[PDB]
Amino acid sequence: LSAEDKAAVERSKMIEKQLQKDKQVYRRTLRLLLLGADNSGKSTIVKQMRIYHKTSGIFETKFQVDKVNFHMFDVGAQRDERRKWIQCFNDVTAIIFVVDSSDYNRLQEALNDFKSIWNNRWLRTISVILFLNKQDLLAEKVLAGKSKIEDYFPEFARYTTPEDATPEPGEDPRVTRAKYFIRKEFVDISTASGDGRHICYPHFTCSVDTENARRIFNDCKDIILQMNLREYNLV
Amino acid sequence: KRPPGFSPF
Amino acid sequence: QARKLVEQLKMEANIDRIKVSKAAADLMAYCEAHAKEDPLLTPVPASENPF
Amino acid sequence: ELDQLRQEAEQLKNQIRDARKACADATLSQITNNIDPVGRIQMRTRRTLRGHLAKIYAMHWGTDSRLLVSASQDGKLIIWDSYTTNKVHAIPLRSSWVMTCAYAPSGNYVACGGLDNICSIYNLKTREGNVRVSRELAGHTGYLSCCRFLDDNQIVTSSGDTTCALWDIETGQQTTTFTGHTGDVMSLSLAPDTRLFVSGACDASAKLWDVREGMCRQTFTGHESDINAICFFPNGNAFATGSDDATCRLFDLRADQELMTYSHDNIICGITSVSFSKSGRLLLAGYDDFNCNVWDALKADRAGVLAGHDNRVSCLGVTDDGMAVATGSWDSFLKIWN
Amino acid sequence: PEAWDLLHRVLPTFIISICFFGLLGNLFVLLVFLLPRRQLNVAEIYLANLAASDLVFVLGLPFWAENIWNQFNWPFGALLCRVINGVIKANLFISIWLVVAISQDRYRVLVHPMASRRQQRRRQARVTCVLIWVVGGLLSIPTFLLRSIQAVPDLNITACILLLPHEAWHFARIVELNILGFLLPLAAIVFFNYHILASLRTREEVSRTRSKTTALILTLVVAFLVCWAPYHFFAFLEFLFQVQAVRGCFWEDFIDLGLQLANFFAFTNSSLNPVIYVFVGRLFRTKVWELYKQC
Repeated sequence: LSAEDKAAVERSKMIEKQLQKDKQVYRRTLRLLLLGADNSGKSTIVKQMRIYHKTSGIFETKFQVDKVNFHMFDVGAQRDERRKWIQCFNDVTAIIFVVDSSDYNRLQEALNDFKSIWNNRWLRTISVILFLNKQDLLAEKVLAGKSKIEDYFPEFARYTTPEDATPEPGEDPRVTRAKYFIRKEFVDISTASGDGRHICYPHFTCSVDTENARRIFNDCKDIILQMNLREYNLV
Repeated sequence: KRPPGFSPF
Repeated sequence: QARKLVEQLKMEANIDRIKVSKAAADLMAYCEAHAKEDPLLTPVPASENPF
Repeated sequence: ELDQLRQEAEQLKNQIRDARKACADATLSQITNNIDPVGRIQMRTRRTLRGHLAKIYAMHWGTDSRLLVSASQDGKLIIWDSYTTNKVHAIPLRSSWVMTCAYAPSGNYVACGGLDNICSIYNLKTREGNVRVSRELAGHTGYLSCCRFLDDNQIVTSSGDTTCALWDIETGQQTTTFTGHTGDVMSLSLAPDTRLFVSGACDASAKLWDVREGMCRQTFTGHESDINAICFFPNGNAFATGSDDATCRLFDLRADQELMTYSHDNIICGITSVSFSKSGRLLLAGYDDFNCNVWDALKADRAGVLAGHDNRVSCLGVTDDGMAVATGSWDSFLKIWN
Repeated sequence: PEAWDLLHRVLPTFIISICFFGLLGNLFVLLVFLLPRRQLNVAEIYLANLAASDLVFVLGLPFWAENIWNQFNWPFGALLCRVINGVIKANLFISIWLVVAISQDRYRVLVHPMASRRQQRRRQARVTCVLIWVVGGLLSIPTFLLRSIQAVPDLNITACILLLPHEAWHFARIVELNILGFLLPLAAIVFFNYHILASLRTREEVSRTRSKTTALILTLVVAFLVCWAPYHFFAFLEFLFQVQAVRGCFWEDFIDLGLQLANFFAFTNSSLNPVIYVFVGRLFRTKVWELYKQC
């Protein structure tokens, strides 16, 4: 056993010790991918969450909730053919999909984009947190705008609200019916292809609202719980 | 009365 | 766009070419010439294999 | 106006196809009725490397056939002594989402990049005795799918941005850009003479490039779906294309035609990666099956299966001496076979 | 009494059947985990330890079947009399406390999914399971020491029995066997599985706005009671008879028969635990399917 070979093994063991440190960081950090059209408040979500705390192709924002560290990855200056780079993210704890609920013209395209995410072979085990963003703009538009969702989704004229939650600062049932119809369309797409291997967690949000970090934490907690159930053979 | 221990445990 | 595309295809139309039989035979002749060289094809003796 | 150029392009495409079939006098599979098959390749896991915390995306053997690089989603770039399994270096990357790495022919440098659009070059031979980033090349508008060194001062790169580029590493700038593709470029291999390289892309085509000219010399179109992987056949006159839709195809430049497709009804998964044994006879391919399986390019039929992994084989490299093949997979173990 | 003749006739078949199903189930568990040798989940660490414990647990049954055939006239040596009943009391403790350890880890993992993400569970898992194997070995030493072959003159047989040297050892036996073996781990299992089931009820309540697991979690407690309460009940009646708090021909007939039936019925645990803790899970079933895909 040469002293040079000993030196090599010593260097190797030093590196293995460093990787042993780094294993803990990687297992403790939860990784998230943002997806969303430019219409979505995605950029304002990362801005607000960073405040809460070049052509570079990816932006990591790092934030912490209840001593859990989240790395949230956002993707920019990539070509629009998502089909290949999305394969990287099969490990991520959750996707966050964020939608401009108020741009009815773009909302059907966002529904198609969500269907494309939810059905993707590599993502058939990744739960999707869904932020129906710009909810206040949707409220304003439904209250006072001439545009009616029935102009774009004719099923809305048939649709009537379920037994439903509404804010304690109440809202017009028209806003609730619109809100829930949009959620119904996304959840419907989610349930049509699901095996229950992955789950859609819809929320209504505003980019400004500080509750997005908490929502993301609670839904990551549920996703990790479902993984733990499957690991313990309990589902 | 059979002795104690007549069974496996 | 296409004015550049036809300029490329002009370069690819005028390329030099050989019969595919000759290419295939040269490719197999290469393989045969090195057929004793590569351990994955002809496994080396364990005295020489470092793995 | 433009329809006249589109018609001229269609006419030239028909003339080229005519020339392709006019070359296709006899196929390799029939010509090799004169020669024996390889038979069963009983490859076995001589060594297993188990340091990476998460899936491997890429590898490169050192030219010494001794060291190898491996890059993983955890953001580690590890240099392994394959003989001892000693971790010679572990390099923390500036971005976790690496997708490609390369080892310089001298071993003075290692490179990697990915969704950062940046090719990071790390010096392994510093006066400081540690590994540090020498330069970061930042000209691509899309993820780096592959990069490989021509020289200690020159690196070629390919990207989701539908272009390839050749860099001067001292200058930090693109000396040439290769632009005739029409979808995400997935893979590169330099020719042995290093005077050419081939790129494959999501457009289901492959293109040959001259690094001294920037011109696309040749385009090949046989695949029905997105192409994930390229390797030059060791003679530099042919290359294998691994694609989605479960097929390998071999092209020869001088033929301008697909010589063979390697396929089987049992395989549904796309090809992740390809490489050749030093003789070129074995073509080795990684698959989504969590399995990689080994092909004889002359018989056009599979001659062995490795099956050592449990999540898809992402990358596959054969030593420059051919003494081993290594396979990285999504399962973070990296296995060495002989 | 006729009942003893019937027992001698039939009970070896019941014992051999429980042995067979126990071996089959626990070997299947151990194979489907350990065949892909190189790695296991933290859950699979506990589950493999449990399957091994239940394997070694039923491994002693054929000797007892071939003891009840031969009418309790113990055929084997005095050393095998010490060793078999030693490994059977050891693996009683090890199996039961491993289902405790599972229920504890499962509580940490489902009621605190984030903290159990940060905590270094895999070390605590290996340490806990091997510590349980050790302490269950040590708690069996009294059986290795006190189990001995003696003549039983009322029956004209030599039987492998506890030669309890003083009546204090009846209190020690009943305290260790009922309280440690049944009663403390029952209380722990019910505590953990209650906090689990309450948390999963809360999760279902919120999830419904936008029951297999509850059935399994209750099936753990039901199976544990069904296997272990009958024996420890009869063992308690035996201890009461040794105190003469109960006394008479009825009681001694009832206790002595029931101890046999309940004891060998308790080995059903080695058969049920692979089913309940492993085979019902979708993950395990896919792990079977994919190792059928690599025959």
